Amino acid sequence: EMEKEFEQIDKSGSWAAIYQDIRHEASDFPCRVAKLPKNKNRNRYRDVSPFDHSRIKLHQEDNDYINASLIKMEEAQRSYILTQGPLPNTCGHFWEMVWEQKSRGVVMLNRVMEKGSLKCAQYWPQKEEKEMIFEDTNLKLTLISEDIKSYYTVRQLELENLTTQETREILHFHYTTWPDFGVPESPASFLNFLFKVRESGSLSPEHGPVVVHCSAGIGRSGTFCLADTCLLLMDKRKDPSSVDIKKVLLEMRKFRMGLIQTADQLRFSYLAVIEGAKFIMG
Ligand SMILES: CC(=O)N[C@@H](Cc1ccc(N(C(=O)C(=O)O)c2ccccc2C(=O)O)c2ccccc12)C(=O)NCCCCCOc1cc2ccccc2cc1C(=O)O
Repeated sequence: EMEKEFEQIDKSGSWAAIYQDIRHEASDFPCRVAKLPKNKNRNRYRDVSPFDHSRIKLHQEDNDYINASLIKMEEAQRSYILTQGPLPNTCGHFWEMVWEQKSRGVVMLNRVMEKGSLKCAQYWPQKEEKEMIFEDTNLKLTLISEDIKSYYTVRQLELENLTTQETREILHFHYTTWPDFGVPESPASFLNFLFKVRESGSLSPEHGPVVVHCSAGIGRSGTFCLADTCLLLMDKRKDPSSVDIKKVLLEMRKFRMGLIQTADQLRFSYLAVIEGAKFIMG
């Protein structure tokens, strides 16, 4: 089971210990392309890189690098592209990735500014009349509309390939209330956020994988993906309680390092899943 496991671990202050076990067991692969000197300014944090085997390649011939990994979950049949919050000089690359990968949705779990510093570039337009043009990748982005709510905001965007003049709609799911420190007391609003993302069909097979990111695209992003996959797995198995979340996290870490950066996020993950399963069946 996982239900009682949460009990044991929790009422034992075992979280910190487990997390470390995960860190210790996590896969270790080569990020050669990421550490090349010419890509130094394409990475936000020197200690957060994409494994070469699962990195996303840009379809340009100049430099196909971008700090982004493709988490491909075989059993749950779900794919996600986890990436770092774009840099002032990687916004064009970011949107080129969304286009080429035919993604339908972008999931953002942080604010442009947190703790007095920038955690992600303002990669999308804030006003309908002020559109953005990424000259280096020949892309145009326009804010069609947005729906601001209590703990999150959904925006409808129109991304256009200036080269072919082809337009495509993209949904921006911005969770705007993640706390300054630690994690949310309740996974409620986070769960509702995920469901809203599911409802849009952005996580579905007829589209390219969703693009998820916070600042490094491993911590909060990890909780998002992890919860989604674990929930989905519970929908597919005869015995839903057999879903071992550690096992799943470790499987995802084969595609990107660091997913879930603190014991808190690990606990929070357990919570959202557990509670999420309840809500679905009522
Ligand atoms: C130079 C510098 O400042 N680096 C920062 C970069 C950074 C990462 C995560 C954040 N975050 C996120 O959610 C996010 O944006 O993702 C948070 C982290 C902690 C708490 C809260 C948050 C939050 O935003 O809510 C950040 C938030 C703000 C600023 C910087 C954030 C950092 O902390 N590095 C530590 C190591 C992690 C990177 C690989 O780990 C590994 C690599 C391995 C490789 C191989 C094998 C085992 C390995 C094991 C590990 C491991 O330790 O698990």
